[PDB]
Amino acid sequence: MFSNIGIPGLILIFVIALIIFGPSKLPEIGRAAGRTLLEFKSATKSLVSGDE
Repeated sequence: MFSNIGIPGLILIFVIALIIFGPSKLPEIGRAAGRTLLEFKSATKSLVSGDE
């Protein structure tokens, strides 16, 4: 039924999101967040290090 579709069915749904969002919008967010997240781990390293 709707469970036997698996991923093949996901693409159809995903497209519904693309029309409203766009395939050039999801990658843009990841990249943008990518920079924000990148600095996150660096800040964390200082919390765990708690030393030189």
